Amino acid sequence: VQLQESGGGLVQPGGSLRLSCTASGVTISALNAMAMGWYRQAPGERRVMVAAVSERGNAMYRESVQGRFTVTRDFTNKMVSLQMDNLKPEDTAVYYCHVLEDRVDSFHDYWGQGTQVTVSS
Amino acid sequence: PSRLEEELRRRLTEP
Repeated sequence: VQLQESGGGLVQPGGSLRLSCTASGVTISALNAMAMGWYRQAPGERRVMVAAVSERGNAMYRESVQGRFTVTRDFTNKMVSLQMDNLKPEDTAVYYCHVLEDRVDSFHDYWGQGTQVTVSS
Repeated sequence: PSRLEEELRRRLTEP
């Protein structure tokens, strides 16, 4: 699974930004059984998961972003998107597209490139 | 919840 993010950059506090991500090198049927989502990392923190759409189509969120961030998945077109509304300075981070594969005995992480999001007055 | 969804819940609460 190859992942590529589009969007990022500078936004004012309270503003909106959309990130998108396309998966390639995977069939629709294979990717259907995987989760798709988003991680973020600021310098001096670990990468932590902020939102995902499960293989059953269920959106799930970190409490700090619920209500403000909306994650959507296009199963047919192998895409996941993060609509970020009411952004705050503490949302400033590199955001990674992510796919989670169940390999039965373990899970496998597929990672995008990361895209910087910067929230500045 | 599925196996993936239980694993997603764990990851989404990791500080």
